[PDB]
Amino acid sequence: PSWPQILGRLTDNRDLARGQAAWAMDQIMTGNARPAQIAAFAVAMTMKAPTADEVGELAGVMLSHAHPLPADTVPDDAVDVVGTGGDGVNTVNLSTMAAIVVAAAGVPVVKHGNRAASSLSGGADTLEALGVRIDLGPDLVARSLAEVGIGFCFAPRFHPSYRHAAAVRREIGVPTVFNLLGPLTNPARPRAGLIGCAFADLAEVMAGVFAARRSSVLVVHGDDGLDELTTTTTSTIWRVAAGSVDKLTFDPAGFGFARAQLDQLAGGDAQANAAAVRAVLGGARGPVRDAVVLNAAGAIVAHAGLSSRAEWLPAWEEGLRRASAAIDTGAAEQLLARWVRFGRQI
Amino acid sequence: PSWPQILGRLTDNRDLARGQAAWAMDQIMTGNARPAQIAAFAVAMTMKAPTADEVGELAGVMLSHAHPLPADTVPDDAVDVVGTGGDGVNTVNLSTMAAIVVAAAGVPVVKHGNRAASLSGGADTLEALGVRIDLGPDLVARSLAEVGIGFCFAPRFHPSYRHAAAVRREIGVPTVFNLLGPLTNPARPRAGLIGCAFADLAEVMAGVFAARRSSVLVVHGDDGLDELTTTTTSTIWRVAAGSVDKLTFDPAGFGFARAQLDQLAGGDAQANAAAVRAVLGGARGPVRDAVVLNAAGAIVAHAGLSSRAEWLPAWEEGLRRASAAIDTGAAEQLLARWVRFGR
Ligand SMILES: O=P(O)(O)OC[C@H]1O[C@H](OP(=O)(O)OP(=O)(O)O)[C@H](O)[C@@H]1O
Ligand SMILES: O=P(O)(O)OC[C@H]1O[C@H](OP(=O)(O)OP(=O)(O)O)[C@H](O)[C@@H]1O
Ligand SMILES: O=C(O)c1ccccc1Nc1ccccc1C(=O)O
Ligand SMILES: O=C(O)c1ccccc1Nc1ccccc1C(=O)O
Ligand SMILES: O=C(O)c1ccccc1Nc1ccccc1C(=O)O
Ligand SMILES: O=C(O)c1ccccc1Nc1ccccc1C(=O)O
Ligand SMILES: [Mg+2]
Ligand SMILES: [Mg+2]
Ligand SMILES: [Mg+2]
Repeated sequence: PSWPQILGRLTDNRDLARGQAAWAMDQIMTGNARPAQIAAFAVAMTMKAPTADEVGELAGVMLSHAHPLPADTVPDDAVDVVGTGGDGVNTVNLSTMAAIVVAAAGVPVVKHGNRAASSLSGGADTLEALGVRIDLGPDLVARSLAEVGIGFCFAPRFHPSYRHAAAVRREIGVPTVFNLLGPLTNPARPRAGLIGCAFADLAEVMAGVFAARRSSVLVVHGDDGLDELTTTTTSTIWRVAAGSVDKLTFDPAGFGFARAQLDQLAGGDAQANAAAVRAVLGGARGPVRDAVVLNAAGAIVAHAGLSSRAEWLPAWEEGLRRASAAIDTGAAEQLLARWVRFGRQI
Repeated sequence: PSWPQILGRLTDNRDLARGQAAWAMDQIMTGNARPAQIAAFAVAMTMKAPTADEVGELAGVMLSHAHPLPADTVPDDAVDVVGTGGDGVNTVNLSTMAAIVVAAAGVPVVKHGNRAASLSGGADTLEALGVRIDLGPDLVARSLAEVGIGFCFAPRFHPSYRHAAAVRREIGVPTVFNLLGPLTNPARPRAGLIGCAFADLAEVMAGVFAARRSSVLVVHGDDGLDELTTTTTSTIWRVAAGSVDKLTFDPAGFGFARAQLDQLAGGDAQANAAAVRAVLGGARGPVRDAVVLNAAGAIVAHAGLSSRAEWLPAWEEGLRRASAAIDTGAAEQLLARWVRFGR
C-alpha cells in the first residue's frame, strides 16, 4: 500500500483494489499526505471514473473519523437535505429552505452543510444571517433536533481532520470525486435524504454508495444543471430503496407546476438569501415557493421510502400536500423562530 | 487563461487550446503554481493523453527559462543521447556509454540529466567515473570544445523547474513531465538518439522533434527498453526534414546476436561505472553489442542532418565508426580526458 502504487493504478485507468481508496483517505486525514498527493489522487480517480466501492471507502474513512452524535439521539427516520453544490447557477438556498419545511411537517431533519464554495451564500451563511446557530457541537445538535425537530451539522466542525483535503479541493478549483463527499458524510448518519448532485456523470455512483449502506435516498440532478429538484424543466432522479437504484426522470408538470426560468430562483448575498427564506416561510407565492415545496416533498418521499410499503405517486402527492401545509399553517415559519430562540437560549 | 479553465478542459478529456499548456507551464516555472495545481495538471495531462503540440509548448517554456550555453558555443551538428527513463529495468547506463563512443568518433555530444530517482542514472554513473557533472554553462561549453563532450546538470540549467521537481518526487508516478527530459536539452542540439520507455508516447515525442526540424531517431525496443535493443526488434521514428517515419528495426540484419534482458543489469554507481570501463577496455559480449548499436544510431541521426543520407549505408558507417572508436581505445581515452578536464 503506497502513493506511487495507488496513483499508478489510477493513471493506468484501473479500478483500485479493495482497501486502497480507504488507505488513501486515511493518509489524507492523519496529515500524512502531501497536497500534491491529495490532488493527484482526486484528479486521477475522477478521470478513471470512480466506482461506488471506491467512493464508499472514502466516505467510510471520513465518517470513521467524524465527531459522532451521542448514542440514541438521532431518530431512525431522520433525513438530510443537502447537495454537492458547484452547479454554477447562483440560487437561493433551496435545500436549507426545504429542510426547514420538512422538519415542520414532522419529519426529523439533521442537515449537513457548509458555507458557500462557488456561490454568494451557502446554506450555513444563510442560516447564520437568519440567526440560527451554525456552530453547535454534537451534544447541542442532538438537543436542537430533540427540542426543535431540526439540527444543523456544520461540516467543518464535525470533520476537522478533512481540513487538508478541503483546502486542496479549493486549490484545484475543478470539480472532482471529492465534491461527492460532503453529502455522503453527514456525521449523524441519517438513513434518508434528498441529495443533490451537480455532476450528472457522478450521480449514479453517489446513489451506489447510498445503496450499499441501505439508505432511502433520492439523488437528484436538475436537467438544467441544478443540484436540486428544479422547476425550470425535468430532473433526473436516482431512486435508492432496498439496496438498489433505479433511474427516473421527474416532471413537475405532472403535479401542476408551471415552468420557471432559472433567473427566478437566483440568489444574492447572505442577507438577500435570508430575506428570501423569510418571504417563503411567510407565505409569498411564486417560483421560489414552488421550488421549496417540490424539494421538501422529495425529501418526504425519501423518508417514506424507509417503509417500503411506499408507492411513487401517492408518495409525491402526500409529500406536496404535507410540504404546502407546513408552510400554509405557519408551522414552518414558527419552526424557524423556535430554532433561532433555541440557539440564543444557549 | 486560468487553472479552473485548463484543468476542467483536461478532465473533460479535451486537448488544450493553443498556448494553454505554455501558460500552465510558465505558471509552474515562475513559482506561481500551488503544488496541488502542478500535480493536478501533471496527472490530468497524462490521463487525457498529451499531443505533440501540448508537449512542445511545455518543453518550449522550459527552454525559455533554461540557462543557455554561450552563443557560438554549440556546433550545428551536436547530438544528444538520452532516454525518458522510467524503465523499472535497472540496467547499465547504455546511453552514457553510447554517448562516450559517439563523441570519441568525432561527433560533438551535449548531454543532459539528473541523478536517478532510484539506482544509478546518467549523472550518478558519470560521477562514479570521476566526471564533474555539474559544471556551469561556460565550462560545459569549453568541455564540448576541448573534450568533444559535455554534460548539462538539470538542477544547474533548469533551476526554475524546482517546483515541478518537488511534485514529481511526491507523486512518484510517471506523468507527462517524464517526457520533457530529452526535449529540454539546454544546449538544444538538433540531432539525437532519443529513448522512450512508454510506447504510446514515443510518437508524440517524435512529433515535437519534427516541429523543431531535428534529425532524431526516437527509439522503442519492442521489449520495452528506452534504447535500441538487441533482445528483439525495435520501433524507430525517423525524424528529418520535419516529417516522421515509423519503421521497425532489426539488429540481426547487421549481424547482432540476440541477448537476454538480464545481461544488461547493474545498479550501483560503482557497478555501472566499472561496466563502463570494461566495455571501453574492449570487453566483448552483449553490453558492448548494445553500446555499439546505440552509438551507431546516434551517428545515423547525426548523418540525417544532411538530406542526401541513405538508411542502410548510414547504419553501416555508424557501426563501423562506433566499433572503431572503442577498438582503437579512442573511447577509453576520451573518458580519461573528460575526467581530467574537470580539474
Ligand atoms: O457554492 P456552491 O459549490 O455552488 O454550492 C452551494 C452550496 O451547496 C451546498 O448546498 P446545500 O444543499 O448544503 O444547501 P442549499 O441548497 O440550501 O444552499 C453548500 O451550501 C454549498 O455552499
Ligand atoms: O531513475 P531513472 O528515472 O530511471 O533515471 C535513469 C536515467 O534515465 C535518464 O538517463 P540517461 O538516458 O540520461 O542516461 P543513461 O540511459 O545512460 O542511464 C535520466 O537522466 C535518468 O536519470
Ligand atoms: O469542503 C469540503 O470538501 C468538505 C467535505 C466534507 C466534510 C468537510 C468539508 N470541509 C471542511 C472540513 C474541515 C475543515 C474545513 C472544511 C471546509 O469546507 O473548508
Ligand atoms: O552550481 C551552482 O552554483 C548553481 C547555480 C545556480 C543554480 C543551481 C546550481 N547548482 C545546484 C543547485 C541545486 C543542486 C545542485 C546543484 C549543483 O551544482 O550540483
Ligand atoms: O530537486 C531537483 O532534483 C531539481 C531538479 C530540477 C531542477 C531543480 C531542482 N531542484 C533545485 C535546484 C536548485 C535549487 C533548488 C532546488 C530545489 O529542490 O528546491
Ligand atoms: O526526467 C528525467 O529523468 C530526464 C530524462 C532525460 C533528460 C533529463 C531528465 N531530467 C530532467 C530534465 C529537465 C528538468 C529536470 C529533470 C529531472 O530529472 O529532474
Ligand atoms: Mg442544496
Ligand atoms: Mg443548490
Ligand atoms: Mg538512457
